[PDB]
Amino acid sequence: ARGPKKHLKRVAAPKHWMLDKLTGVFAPRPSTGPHKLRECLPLIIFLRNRLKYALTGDEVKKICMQRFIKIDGKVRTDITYPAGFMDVISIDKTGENFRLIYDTKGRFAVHRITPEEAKYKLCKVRKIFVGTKGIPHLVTHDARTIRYPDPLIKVNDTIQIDLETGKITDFIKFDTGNLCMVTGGANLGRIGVITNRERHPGSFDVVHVKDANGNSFATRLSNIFVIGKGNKPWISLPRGKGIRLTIAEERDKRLAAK
Amino acid sequence: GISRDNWHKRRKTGGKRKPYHKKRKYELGRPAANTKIGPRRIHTVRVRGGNKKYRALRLDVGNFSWGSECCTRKTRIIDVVYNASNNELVRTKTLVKNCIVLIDSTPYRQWYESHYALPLGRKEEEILNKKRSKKIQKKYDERKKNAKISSLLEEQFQQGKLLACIASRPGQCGRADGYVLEGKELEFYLRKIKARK
Amino acid sequence: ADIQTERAYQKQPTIFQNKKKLPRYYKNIGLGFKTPKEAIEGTYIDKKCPFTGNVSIRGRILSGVVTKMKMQRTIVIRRDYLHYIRKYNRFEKRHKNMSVHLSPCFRDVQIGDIVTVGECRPLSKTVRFNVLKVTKAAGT
RNA sequence: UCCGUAACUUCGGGAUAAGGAUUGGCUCUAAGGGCUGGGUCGGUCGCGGCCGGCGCCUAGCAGCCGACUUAGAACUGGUGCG
RNA sequence: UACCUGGUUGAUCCUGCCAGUAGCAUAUGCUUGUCUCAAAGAUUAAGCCAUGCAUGUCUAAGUACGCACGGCUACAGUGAAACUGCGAAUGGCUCAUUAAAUCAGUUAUGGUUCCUUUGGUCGCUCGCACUUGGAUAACUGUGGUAAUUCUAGAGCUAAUACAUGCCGACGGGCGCUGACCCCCUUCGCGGGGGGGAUGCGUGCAUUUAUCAGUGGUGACUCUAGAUAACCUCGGGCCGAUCGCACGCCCUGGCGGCGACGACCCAUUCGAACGUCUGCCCUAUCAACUUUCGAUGGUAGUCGCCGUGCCUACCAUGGUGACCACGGGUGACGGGGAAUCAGGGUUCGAUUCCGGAGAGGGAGCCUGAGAAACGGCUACCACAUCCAAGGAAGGCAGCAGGCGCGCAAAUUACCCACUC
RNA sequence: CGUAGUUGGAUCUUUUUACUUUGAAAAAAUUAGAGUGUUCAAAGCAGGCCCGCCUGGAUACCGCAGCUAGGAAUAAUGGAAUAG
Ligand SMILES: [Mg+2]
Ligand SMILES: [Mg+2]
Ligand SMILES: [Mg+2]
Ligand SMILES: [Mg+2]
Ligand SMILES: [Mg+2]
Ligand SMILES: [Mg+2]
Ligand SMILES: [Mg+2]
Ligand SMILES: [Mg+2]
Ligand SMILES: [Mg+2]
Ligand SMILES: [Mg+2]
Ligand SMILES: [Mg+2]
Ligand SMILES: [Mg+2]
Ligand SMILES: [Mg+2]
Repeated sequence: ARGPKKHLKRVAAPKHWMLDKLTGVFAPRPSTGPHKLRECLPLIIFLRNRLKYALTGDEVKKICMQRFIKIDGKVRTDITYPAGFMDVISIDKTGENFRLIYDTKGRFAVHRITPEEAKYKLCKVRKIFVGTKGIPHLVTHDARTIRYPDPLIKVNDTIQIDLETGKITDFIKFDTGNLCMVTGGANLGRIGVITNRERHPGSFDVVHVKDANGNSFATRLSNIFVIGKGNKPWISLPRGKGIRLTIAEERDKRLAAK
Repeated sequence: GISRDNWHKRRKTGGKRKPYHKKRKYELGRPAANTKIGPRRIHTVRVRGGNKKYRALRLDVGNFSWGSECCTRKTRIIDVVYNASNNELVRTKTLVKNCIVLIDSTPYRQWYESHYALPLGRKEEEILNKKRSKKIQKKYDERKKNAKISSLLEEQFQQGKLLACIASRPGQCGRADGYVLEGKELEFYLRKIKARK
Repeated sequence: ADIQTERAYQKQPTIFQNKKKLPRYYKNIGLGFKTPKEAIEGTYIDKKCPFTGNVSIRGRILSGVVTKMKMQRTIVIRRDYLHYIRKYNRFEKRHKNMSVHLSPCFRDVQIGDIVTVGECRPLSKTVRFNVLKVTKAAGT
């Protein structure tokens, strides 16, 4: 191309959006924002293909232009705003206050949280740098920036910020035994405690995570998101608590529910 | 136009490679600035990203550093005496990033005579032979201890011409900054100039 | 011990020389490669030495035997590998040459010894790697 | 001067094959040599030496001298230049 | 379904091919009641194209004095046009080019750019404002021309166009300078401790030199700090803008929310150039490359940056029977497709990803992004109007037509769905 | 005859690789395959149960190369002989 792409084909879309291949040729290419394109969830396919509030695309913008949708305490009107992990969608008219967290199969679950849980969120510390006059900064997995963070908060740690304030409330260090969620790869959505952070200089670091059944698995350090301190998750986990059943152990769960 | 691609080169083996696309715009090159000495003439080029880089076609005034006192003044360039890259850039008075230049020394004599009260390169009276109060006159006496410039560098102040060196890239930044040659780097370039004579 | 062979003055651009033994800039590279003694106490100037110059090691780290030592500060190593053919389910010996920058810190390298290289920013038309550790041959 | 040269052949030749470019003046720039001295402390008297403590040019400097030739560049002329 | 049968002899056992047999995909022949899906001018000609369409766009929120409509005193409210802004670099089509190239997996940018979006930052600088200047279009009025999305002359008039430019913060502080006062000694010389006027400088971004060693990295010549400065007139930043609701203090003085814009730092979408490994046939292609850069060194120039990218000065290298180099390809690459016991063989123009080109080449403008072709500028080829003076062109976009051929569809309706 | 190439006897507990196993990271579509009565089937990702409720949109495979941790038979290779 001579410049940046603007469309997105239907079959070339991300798998976890769960679009179908006979509705149209294209998929909603999400706008540029705080989340990556393969790691986001656009607002139109959340309101239309999950919640059934609208039936077409034009009925989504009739919701959004009436300013009924809030993201992170702020009104967003774009139908392809990239919403992502640990984000809070506040509809607030029906009073629902969603929080996007992956299920155990690796797609965004329609997950409801309590309307005082929607005051805050969690963020992974991606970068620490100082600025002019020696002022430290902090960059999250979202594109937001915090001036004057806590001196103990280092890279890959998880902070808890307040929406509508934008300041740091509390943080969790990346340590052994803390409670984390996997945000990428073949273990997308699984939850367990950190067993061992295996270091490799130059290349990627690998973290072994032990599930709450005895199962263990490993993932790169760039996909590990700490969600709890010790064994206590600081959010409300979805239905299943991040346990990946085998394909036999989810057959009988269907078979013992008929 | 002027392309700075790689695909017009032959391969490592010596095989001629065949082009697979027309020459793209991010592979452009532009003509050299060939910055001379004279009254200031600077052109700006719109470059990739919408940015601007300043290319200077004539420059007479620079910003050079004395180095061993952290004394940087804005002085005037007289001429070019040496160029390691091409001998015929000296004859046409072209200023490039490492060429050895020759500058007026009077901002460096004037600062030195004010910081040490000692004549430099002399065979008005107020800054040198001033009546100082004895607390102030005390302060100039520990500066008097370390006031000795090397013998190769006191020669330069008598002719009023320091031998200097460009450090910036004129024709990219539009300026000519650099530092004064001193020490073993001075006497290396001194005998190269004497050998060409 | 006399380095000034070129038309321009050779100096390490971080060491300020004229201050009122000259000091020697050298850095430590990562990944467990020890900076040799001759890079630390020697006097050579090289902006493409990974220890005393402007080369940062990042990316891949490879190995090969020295075959030619005839360019200035650049040798040719042959890394000799073994390619699989699925139809005949047998292997096939291929090789590949590489021009690699060799620093003066490795004093005596001979034709036929194991050289560990690490890649960096491109240094020439063909040179992308840089010698990090010289391991001699058997009986030497 | 610099390029470039076929058929054929007794492999020597064909061959200055054929074919093309360049050439002035002026101002510079490189490169190509030769003769001399590398003597550290008077240890100390027949401003010079007599035998040896006393030292490291040793990647060669420094002085003087000397032909002719090749290559490159800028300028310059009514495109003129073997 | 891991399969064979006929054919050399007078007869036999063989080697061996020819011929059957079964899919697959192109053409074609004869035939064809229903109904659900669905390829479809790739193969020859990346041949040439009549006509039409395929890219424009306005909110309460840049500029309305068009009565073009329109309600009751700068400006109601609609609003054509025009300026300004933004997009037009995506999509779509075709497969000619292209054989470590494209491409794929893998890594890097600690070797670079990045409109927008989102989040920071935006009184950190000591130095007419209750609003500054000029111009131009629409419009009106005179035209020219055979001609076109040609434009001329004259009179108006705007800004988030284009320029120009201040107050406030703002009390100073901090560095240097040092008049000067002051205290404790001293036989004295000397030595010691504060205050200090007057002058110079001061923030980010930029450019160079130097000093020291807040946070980070496997690794910095990283980030941050200190100092001396510089800062391009073809010029870095530091709001002369717009709308909602309008309150509050004593004419004045403050205040809620937005829009729009900003140098810079992140971020997002990427982009570009590198790392490693991987490609069909050919030796009736065995040596190729190199003072017309071939390999490397030093210094630069150019560039968004690393780099023989280019120049100067040097070195004589670099590649090859492990198949270089040269040639071919009925070669775009890949995901894939047909066949298939196990291995394989052949195909992949073709809806997804990546590349390329818009008749052939070449050069560019604008912009964040183009060497753009539903942008200009040439020349070659072709072709279109013409009053002969000139003017305009690019269907490998959708349809359609001609041609080429064994060979391929309607100049249909719609933005309702997808975006 | 002979250089490349290819291939190389036995031997030891009963240094670098190759190998083997595992982990990551690997675009969907297609293929394999799960669930589901498109009236069946090719398909499709839907659906199902009496104010709404319940539930799916699986898993595998993806040569080689590169990365990761176990294994140490086989196969290369390396240490002390002028002891330097
Ligand atoms: Mg096989
Ligand atoms: Mg003849
Ligand atoms: Mg018969
Ligand atoms: Mg047959
Ligand atoms: Mg396109
Ligand atoms: Mg990016
Ligand atoms: Mg062909
Ligand atoms: Mg193109
Ligand atoms: Mg055509
Ligand atoms: Mg073009
Ligand atoms: Mg067209
Ligand atoms: Mg047909
Ligand atoms: Mg054996």
